[PDB]
Amino acid sequence: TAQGLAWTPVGGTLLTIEVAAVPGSGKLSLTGQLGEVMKESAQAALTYLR
Amino acid sequence: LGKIARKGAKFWLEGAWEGLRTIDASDIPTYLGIPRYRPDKAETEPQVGTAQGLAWTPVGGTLLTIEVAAVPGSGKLSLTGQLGEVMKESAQAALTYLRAHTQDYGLPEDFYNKVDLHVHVPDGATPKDGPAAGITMATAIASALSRR
Amino acid sequence: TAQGLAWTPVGGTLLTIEVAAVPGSGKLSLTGQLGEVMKESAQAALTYLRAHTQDYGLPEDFYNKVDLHVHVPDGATPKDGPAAGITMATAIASALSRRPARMDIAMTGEVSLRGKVMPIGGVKEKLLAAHQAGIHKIVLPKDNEAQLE
Amino acid sequence: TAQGLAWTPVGGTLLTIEVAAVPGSGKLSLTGQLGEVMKESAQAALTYLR
Repeated sequence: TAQGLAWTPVGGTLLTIEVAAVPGSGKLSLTGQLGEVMKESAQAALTYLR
Repeated sequence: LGKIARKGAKFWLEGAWEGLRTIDASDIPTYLGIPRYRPDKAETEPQVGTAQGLAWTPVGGTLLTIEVAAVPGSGKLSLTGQLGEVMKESAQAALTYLRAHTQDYGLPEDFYNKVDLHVHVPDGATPKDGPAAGITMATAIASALSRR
Repeated sequence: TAQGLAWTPVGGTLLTIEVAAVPGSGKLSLTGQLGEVMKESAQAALTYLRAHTQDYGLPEDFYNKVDLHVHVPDGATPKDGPAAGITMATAIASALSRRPARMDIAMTGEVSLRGKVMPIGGVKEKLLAAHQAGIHKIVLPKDNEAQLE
Repeated sequence: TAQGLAWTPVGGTLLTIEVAAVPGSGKLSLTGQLGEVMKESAQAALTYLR
């Protein structure tokens, strides 16, 4: 985990990042039912990692 | 307690055979109707499929038969019954650890795809905020997927 | 068809609970618009039905190819209480075989999602609610041991 | 047009309309002032589309 800071529409908080090292087939999902900008920010991260 | 008292009054009004009669267990269907439901399930028994969790419904702090079923299917989590998602994502958090611990607890190498999970929660919403018994269903999921 | 049973304030009779085993998308349908008594319990019964489908000749892709228009009459619950589970269980067991279920059997009960049949109440009105309407055969849950005591 | 005949309590009539043909989605809607048993029969008639 890192402690992600962001402006939720109810104010400020730390959206700390729980994250799983699940074996599988290489799929990426996300939760919170958030905007897709979250997903492609994750792909940007994952792109630098790869 | 009213019906108990009144049945005592009826059997006493036919004649006072004693100054003190004793009301005791299983002598209640002698005095009232059928045991209207089964008594407390503090014993139950090891059973494969689902769990029940500690919470507070707004009309009471009580358990909910959160059904989960280790059905062999296409691999999903079937919260059937329009259920609270906190059960959903807590269940993937559980099943996530289980996927990380599949070599630990006799689970198959793949079960996220090999079997579904037929989930049913008695309340459409959540009785208490947060998956107040997340580890309970986690345990049940592990037990059920372990075919135990 | 499994003629389920209800205790109604309009006459003691049987719920002609018909369930559709028709090829299609593979699903279950809302029929009496009830849900919390019939759809969830039918789903739970269907879970144990998904245990050992080929005991009964059931094509395993029924939820993949057979749509279920599963109809408890009186719309919603007539007894106001789950008393009619094993009913829809044996109904879909007969229907999904696409074979004639029997007749003159009006029945009761509540199955679980774990091959368990739970204990039920409201049974006196059901044992009554058969003899009002020309029936002398019901099915009862086993856990209700005190029900015939 | 179909002779869906329904006997009125007062007098007697042959219930029928002139019909369009404008298909597309399951919302044939009428403020027919229906009864409650006919209300639940209509709620059944919802899935009677299936």
